[PDB]
Formats: sequence, C-alpha cells, structure tokens
Amino acid sequence: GSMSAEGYQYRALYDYKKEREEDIDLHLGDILTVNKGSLVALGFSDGQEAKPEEIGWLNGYNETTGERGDFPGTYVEYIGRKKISP
Repeated sequence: GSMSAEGYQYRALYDYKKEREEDIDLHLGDILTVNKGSLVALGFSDGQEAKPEEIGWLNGYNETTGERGDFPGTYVEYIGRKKISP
C-alpha cells in the first residue's frame, strides 16, 4: 500500500558460498531486507545503517530464496532505507 520497502535493504556484490550452518547461500542480484524500527534486532545502538564497511555481521533474510541467516558486511552494499535516517 505504502508502495515502499518494509525496512532497510542491501544488495549482494559477489557470489559467496556458506561454510557454516549459521550462514546461508549468497548470489548476485539477491537483495536482503531487515527490520524497519527495531535496530535492536542486532543489539545495535548507533543508528548508522549505511556503512557496512565498519559493521560486522548483519542478520537478515533473502526474500528471493525465502532464506534467513547471517552474512558479513563486506560482501554486500547498503542501498535503500525507510524514513528513519533523514
């Protein structure tokens, strides 16, 4: 209805394979989505949500594969956000 994303999004940069049961399979064009106003999803309290370069592990889900797990903040690229960061 709002005609917008249901949280913050990221875009995969390179194909990564999962080596841990805690991680999931990552491919190209695969966009990840997180929460919208509960950054405590990660236990974070900065409010940055834009420079994965310093962020360690991000937890989200890949709608394309309906999968859910954790991924590093170096193989993806922050792209889009809700109005929580003017």
